[PDB]
Amino acid sequence: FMVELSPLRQDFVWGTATSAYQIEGAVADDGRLPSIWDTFCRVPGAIDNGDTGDVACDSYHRWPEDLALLKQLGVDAYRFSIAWPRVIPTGSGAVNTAGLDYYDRVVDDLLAEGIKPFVTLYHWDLPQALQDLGGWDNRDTAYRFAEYAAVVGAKLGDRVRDWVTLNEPLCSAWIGHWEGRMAPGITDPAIAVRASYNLLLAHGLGVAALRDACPEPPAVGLVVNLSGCEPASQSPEDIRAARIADGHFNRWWLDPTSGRGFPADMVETYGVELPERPGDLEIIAAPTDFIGLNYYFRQIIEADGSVPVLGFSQVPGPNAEHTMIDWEVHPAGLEELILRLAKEYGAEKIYVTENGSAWVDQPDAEFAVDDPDRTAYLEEHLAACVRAVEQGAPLAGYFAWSLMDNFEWARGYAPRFGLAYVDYPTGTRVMKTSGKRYADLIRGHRE
Repeated sequence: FMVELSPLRQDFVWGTATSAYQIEGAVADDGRLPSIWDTFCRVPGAIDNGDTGDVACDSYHRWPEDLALLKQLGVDAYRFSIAWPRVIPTGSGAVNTAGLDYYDRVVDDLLAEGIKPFVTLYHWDLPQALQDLGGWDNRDTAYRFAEYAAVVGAKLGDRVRDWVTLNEPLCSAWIGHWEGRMAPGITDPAIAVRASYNLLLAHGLGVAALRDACPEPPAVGLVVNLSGCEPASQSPEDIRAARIADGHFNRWWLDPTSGRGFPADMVETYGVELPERPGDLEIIAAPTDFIGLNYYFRQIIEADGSVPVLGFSQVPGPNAEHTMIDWEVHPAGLEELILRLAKEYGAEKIYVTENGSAWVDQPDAEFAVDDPDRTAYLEEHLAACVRAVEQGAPLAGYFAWSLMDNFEWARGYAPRFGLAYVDYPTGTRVMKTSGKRYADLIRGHRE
């Protein structure tokens, strides 16, 4: 199968993405202080194989090698994140000049190569010092985030015009505070729900902060990882369970940011008093200029009385193709979600801000990798995007996760999502077949 991209407008944005803690390394260099992920990596058993982000791809010291990869791809845009603990290391007060200078230089270099920066402000690396004050269970943290946004926007917002506030708040809140499998490893539904609230508040405050501080008007949006939630059977119990999952994973985030309040069925399900103050809902619903869709899989949901509060469990998806981390391959789910955002939520501009897959790579002695399953996954999901556009969805661009192999959080380095292979001992980056195919597809679309 070879995807046909001609229905996409010529101003479609072709991109690829990383995040700071997953690639940068240099965790104690040039004024950086620890984030909650630094701390989580010191907990025995938290990260598969005991991996850490101490070095990762060393992109703090090897940024030009990333830029060479980006030039090889020929992308229009690069989505990367700013490390909060590199810029305001304690999360309050003093700005760390060297940290901010690094990102200033990254922005200049991208623009010199004709690549637009798409900057994520919060990609999970909360400064540990703010976690020592309660972290996302402390409303103050949202105001700290807004202060940070204003510092970054004032510095970079003459050149950066496209901003993401938070990446995947579901992950921070539910997996970081309910399941405990991500930093800070808390396992408490009431804290998790309150953290979800203060995260959404931080998003709205950050929108306002950017519009106030950027020297040129920003385009700002939230990034949410969405998953179609479908019942394992047509029993009434399974149908309602899948709908509760849809609230938990999708509507909890989409509804209040769209001005629809928090969904009543989920408020009732959680039974947690939201830490709400007058005017908060209008802040959370701050007007945005796009929505960022991260998509990897749908979820098949069954009713499950053994799961406290939620009462549902995910079961394996039925498609034959699954990635190395057992994520079902289902490109139709991407088309559907793009359309839902366009039709059910009236989104005026949608980016796919993450999509990609992890497979077992077999590098040769020079780290060349031929990865036909990763390539085919890319091609099928691009075809799903094309079909959503043919059906009227305002899809403005696509960002492949990821530019290169990197630290995949609690799974460590084992899942390689890169279009480029990374030999971690040397930092050597070598484009895989998938990356070369992506470059060929971009060039073909533009011709």
